[PDB]
Amino acid sequence: TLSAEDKAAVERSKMIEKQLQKERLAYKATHRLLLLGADNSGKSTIVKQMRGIFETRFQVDKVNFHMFDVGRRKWIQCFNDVTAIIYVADCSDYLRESLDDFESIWNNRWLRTISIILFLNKQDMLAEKVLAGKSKIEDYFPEYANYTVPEDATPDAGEDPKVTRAKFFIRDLFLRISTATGDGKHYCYPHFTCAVDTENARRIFNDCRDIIQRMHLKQYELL
Amino acid sequence: VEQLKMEANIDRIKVSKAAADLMAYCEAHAKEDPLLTPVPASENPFRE
Amino acid sequence: PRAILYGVLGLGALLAVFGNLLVIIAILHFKQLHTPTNFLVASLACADFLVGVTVMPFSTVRSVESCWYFGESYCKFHTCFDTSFCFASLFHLCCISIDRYIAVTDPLTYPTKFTVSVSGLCIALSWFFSVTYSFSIFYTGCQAPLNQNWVLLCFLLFFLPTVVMVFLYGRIFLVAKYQARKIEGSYKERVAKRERKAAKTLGIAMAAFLVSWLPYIIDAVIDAYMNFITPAYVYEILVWCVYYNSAMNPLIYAFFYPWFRKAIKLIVSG
Amino acid sequence: RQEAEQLKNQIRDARKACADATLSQITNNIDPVGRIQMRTRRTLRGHLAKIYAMHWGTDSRLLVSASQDGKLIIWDSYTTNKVHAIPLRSSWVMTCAYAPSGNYVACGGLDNICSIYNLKTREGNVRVSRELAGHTGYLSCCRFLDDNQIVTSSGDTTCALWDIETGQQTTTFTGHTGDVMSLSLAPDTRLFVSGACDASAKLWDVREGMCRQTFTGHESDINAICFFPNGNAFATGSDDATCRLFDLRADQELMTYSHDNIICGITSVSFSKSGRLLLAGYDDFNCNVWDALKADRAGVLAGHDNRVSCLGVTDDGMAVATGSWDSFLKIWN
Amino acid sequence: VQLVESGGGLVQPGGSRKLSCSASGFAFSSFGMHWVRQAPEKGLEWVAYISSGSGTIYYADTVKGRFTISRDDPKNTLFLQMTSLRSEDTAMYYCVRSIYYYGSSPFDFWGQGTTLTVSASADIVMTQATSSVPVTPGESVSISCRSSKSLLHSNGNTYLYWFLQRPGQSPQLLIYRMSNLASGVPDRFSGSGSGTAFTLTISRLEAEDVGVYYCMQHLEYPLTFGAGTKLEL
Repeated sequence: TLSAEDKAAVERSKMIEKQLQKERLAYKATHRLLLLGADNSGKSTIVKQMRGIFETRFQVDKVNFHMFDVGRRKWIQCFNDVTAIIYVADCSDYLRESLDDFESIWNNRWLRTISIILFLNKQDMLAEKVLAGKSKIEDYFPEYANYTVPEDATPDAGEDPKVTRAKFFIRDLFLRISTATGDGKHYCYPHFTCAVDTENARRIFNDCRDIIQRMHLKQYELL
Repeated sequence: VEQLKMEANIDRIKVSKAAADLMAYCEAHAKEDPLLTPVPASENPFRE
Repeated sequence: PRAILYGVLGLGALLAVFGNLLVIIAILHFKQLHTPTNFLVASLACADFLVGVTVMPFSTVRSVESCWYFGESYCKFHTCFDTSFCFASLFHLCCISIDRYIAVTDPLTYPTKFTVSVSGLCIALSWFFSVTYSFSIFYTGCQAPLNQNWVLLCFLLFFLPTVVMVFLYGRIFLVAKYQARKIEGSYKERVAKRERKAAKTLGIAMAAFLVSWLPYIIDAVIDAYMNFITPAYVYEILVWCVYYNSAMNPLIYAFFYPWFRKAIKLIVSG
Repeated sequence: RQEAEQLKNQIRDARKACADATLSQITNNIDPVGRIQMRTRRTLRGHLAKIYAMHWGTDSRLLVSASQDGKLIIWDSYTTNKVHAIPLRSSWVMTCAYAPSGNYVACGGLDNICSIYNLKTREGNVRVSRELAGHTGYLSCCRFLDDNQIVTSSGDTTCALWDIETGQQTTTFTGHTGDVMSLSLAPDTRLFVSGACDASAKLWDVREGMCRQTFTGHESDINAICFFPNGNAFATGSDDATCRLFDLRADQELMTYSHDNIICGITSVSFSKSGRLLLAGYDDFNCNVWDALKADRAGVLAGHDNRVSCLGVTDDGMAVATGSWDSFLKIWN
Repeated sequence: VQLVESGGGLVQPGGSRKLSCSASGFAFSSFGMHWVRQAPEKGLEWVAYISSGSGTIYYADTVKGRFTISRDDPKNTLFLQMTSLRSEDTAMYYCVRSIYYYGSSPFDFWGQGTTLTVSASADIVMTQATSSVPVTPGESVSISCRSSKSLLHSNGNTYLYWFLQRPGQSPQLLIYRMSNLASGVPDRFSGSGSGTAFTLTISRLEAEDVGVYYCMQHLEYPLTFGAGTKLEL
């Protein structure tokens, strides 16, 4: 009951469906990363070293990810199918702003159920900042003199205990604000990174290799 | 400033008259509305 | 005496012909289930259905009455097909286990390596090996046991999948060990309320495989080596265990998970 | 400031005087429509990710849909075929327009650009015809007036009426406090209404380009807006789970639609051909139909697994298409 | 849009040939292709058909198993191989392009054609009523055609095509599906029918309306052109 033209119409439609299926496959093996951040955050160096809409198409270990920056209450609805977000915050300069912002992002309705990666950027200039004495960080949060790191610190370099306490107090602030709510829904992954250092890519590779594995384990009913 | 004031000086009419006009337009085309009374399954192209 | 061997022994045929085809229906009909990992389950349900339609209804009363009332025109095929179909089930399980392993030890490239071609390859290889072994061991030459030449090859061919499966499930358990530790932090009641689920889930499957497939082959190997006691009444339960394995084979890997359960509930209902 | 308030107190005072009766009392004698049933007839599959916009055709058989993977697809609504499948340059697109003449298709999104594509070329491909870029926010609606005139409402508090051969703005519209959300043209072609994230709706003028009126009865931002078939009224739907019917000659709110069981916002509002049914999208995996006169529920278009992000009723009123974030378009009769 | 043929000439009986139609100026891979032949003093007949993607092929009942057709999209050229050349295989050939979706215009462009000379069935039948009509400028023409079976389908489509060949040029499409104008044709022409009796009507006549008028059907794939009708001034 199909004419000589309807058959060719349906053949054209099926030839289009082929291509659509070819695209759907490749769309499932790609991981998308929304990039938030503040004005003065050193996101430029990171996106240069990995490379309106600002794009990044880096790949690692035969897997490809696509990073995108925006430019917030209106267009956050779009970004909820991403794997995770690489939040960047400044460290070696005054923070109450940034904490606020972290606290608003972590509780957003369209950004729930998504893990957060958290780079504390530019630590290299925190080493000197506390090397110059004066009033480094204590004037704004009068608890640095009163907070003491435990013996489980295991510093990577151990060049100065002072910078160790300085790092760990702000890291504890961020970790606290992360774990003070959320019902085990998502998890924060903090890191100490600078501008100069080479690899914040593996770090992103090793991360989101744990999130999808955890999801996998929860689906298969063994977690 | 002044523009907003200037702007609010224009012709109006009673609410009941406009509601009656809207009701009249709604009644005027009732018999050409497929979504009110469904068509028998021989005139639409989405049969079956 | 009382036919108490009817009910129990006959609670598997029904469940392998009524609870088994529903898996194929719910795997062909629905849409988010066409996935290389749900083809290796449909194929296994097909093998179990082939067993439960042919062998079990014919061998059930036979084991009860102890007399042959069907003729020798099918007995040959009864030996030829059963050793193909039943073995096929085992040959499926190995592959499924590998599937699970590749989903946990490597979650990024899992869609890019477990494609439909590999699933079809596994199905075809398992079916072909089972049928080739059946047609070369039994067809060429109301039943009789094996000689002292093919038992070694029937033993090694069983031990290889068992070793692969136990190793892979052990590695999966070890991987699930160190991510119930990181998530918590350690609380003793929290690294033990989380570390029990995986143990139970893997133990159920491992037990259902081993406790059903071990005694028959162990007893066969002993008799062949020496001391062939082999009482007539002891050889029926040995084969009924391997038969009844399929009575629950498509309950562990289908009814356990939620989505398959929901599909079955929808299909059984309106 | 005192002069402006003077007027503000006075306009309000002026308006109160205009009202003489409500809508429920007059339309009591109007018998309720009743319960309405529609069933899926087609299910258009092929969109990878969530879809944001759709728009019917003038012939009432072809339609166009836009998704977040960078895909426009033109669908034949009878035989479910796929006439055309066009890839976009920006993966984030919120709007699509299908020309009244059937020759052009329009798209736009975060890219700050509106693209006009030529359909009936002399080959089997669809290529770019025009690239309008004069905004600094995200577009949320663009509509064709003719093959030459297009009106686009943007997030940078501005609505522009363009010219397509040149590619430059011709008439700019300003006056909104927040970013503009939705827009709809009048059947008489002379006027159009706009709605932005300031709980206020504003009429405009095509030729002169001035805000002729302004309506405010909402609490939060308005996500969707559409004209009544007559051309002397329109309706809005906002984030506070409410629909409002606004009038042009009376310059006053007419009627509100809301029930205590709805908490989610409204994303799309559309009218039937006659103007007796109001189809409202939602975020609670639903899509409802209201009696536009008596303000009652008249059925549910349940069947979606996610939020309903776009709605479109055909010109002759024999079908309604509904999109969603589950990436499946549903056609209802 | 330009289709140019290559091949043809004088050949011996029983030999084989290869003709190649090359396309340059449009998207080849979205178009189906046909070959159509014309006798030295007769009308047009259909020879073959190949789809887009090579997923469907048709031949004529006459030469069902003697010719082959194939295309090279990467090379962007289509061709056919011809074997066992009979005495009827002397003609001149064109390659035609078409596209099929909702509302398209098939057979909308014809090639130039090349000549091949050889040395020494339930199908719809179209009848052209008048084989010659005398006309003068500024009057009406009422060309007619008759069909063996009603060409209208259940949906409503008709599948009637009108072609007009000038002396010295390939045919051109004027009307497809009996009622729709072509792209670059004036509004003078019109077409109508009732399933079997089809009419092409011209209101005003100019000096470029001189040539032969052919019909065509597309309902069942073996498709037959028709004798024609000659117009002279």
